[PDB]
Parts: sequence; C-alpha cells; structure tokens
Amino acid sequence: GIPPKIEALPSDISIDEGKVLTVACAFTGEPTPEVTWSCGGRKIHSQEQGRFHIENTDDLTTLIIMDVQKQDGGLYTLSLGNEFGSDSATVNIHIRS
Amino acid sequence: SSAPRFLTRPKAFVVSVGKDATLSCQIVGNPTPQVSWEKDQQPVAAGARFRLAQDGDLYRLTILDLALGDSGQYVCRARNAIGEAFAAVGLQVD
Repeated sequence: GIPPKIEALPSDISIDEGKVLTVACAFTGEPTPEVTWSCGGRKIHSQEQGRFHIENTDDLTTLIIMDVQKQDGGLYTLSLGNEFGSDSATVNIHIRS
Repeated sequence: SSAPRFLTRPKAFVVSVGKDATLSCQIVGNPTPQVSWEKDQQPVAAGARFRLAQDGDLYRLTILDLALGDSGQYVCRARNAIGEAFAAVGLQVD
C-alpha cells in the first residue's frame, strides 16, 4: 500500500504561441495510480482540438500541446489516484504573443 | 523538424547523509535542444558548486557541497526552434 505522489510540477511555465509545448511529470504509487489531466474540473482527452496529447507510462505522464494558441493559456491540473489516496498539482501555462 | 522530448523522467540522486547531488535526464529533439536548469524561476549558472554537463542526449546538473538553501524544485527546460519541453524534480537536503 503506497499512496500516489507527484514528484514535482512547475507552478508556472511560459511558451510562445505557434510552438509545441511538452510538460513531463514523474510519479509514484502502488498500485499504479490512474492519471487525470484536467482544465477547470473537466478531464482533458488525448487528441482534443487535434493538438492536445497525453502519454502515460508506469511512472511518467506527459502533456503535449502542439501549435500553441492564445486560448490554451490557463491552469492545467494533474491528479493521481489509487486505493491508498490521491495527489494533485497545478501548472499555470502562460502564452507569449 | 521535431520538438524536444524527455525520453526518461528527470532524476535527483543523493546518498543518505551525503554532501553532493546529481540531477540528470535524457532529452532528444531536432535541431539538438538548448538545455538549461532553473530554481526559484532563476537560471542555474555553472560555478564552483554547480556543474553542468552533456554527453549525447544525457544532460546533468551536479551540486557540490550541499547547503540547506539548495533544497527545492529544479526545472529542466529543453528548447529548439519547434518547441520546448519542461520537467521538474525536487531535492531535499537534510
């Protein structure tokens, strides 16, 4: 029994519009926690807008935003959960125009 | 031609009751990305206690003679013409 734990997530990251942004985050937990990326209470699904992609391995999750738009700026929350507990962290993503 | 990517999770290595730490990760991109480390939203610059090195796609930050003030979150930033990749790792000095 090991509750999930997010290793580290930056509080803030900046990116120029028209670029690709990737944010990778390590985690632990036994069993492997389920991974949720969300925007204001709503789970983000891989391929949304043909630009957002999420890839999860056993100890690393990656959020990919291709061709970054001004509307993409905002708070993105990573949440982890298993039978032993949950962990959650938020990154504020700022777009430079 | 391709945005940067972390092939493996950034890792912070320290021995119990140790005086030195090493932080490393494997990053790829085309063109080869410029890699830097940040702590407290300020770049980490090379000096007597902070050592930066590269060996192919593997990038390292070694911290010598650890002080309590070295504790915190280190962000690794990889950038090229196509995009940027970010990944953070924590270091707790006791």
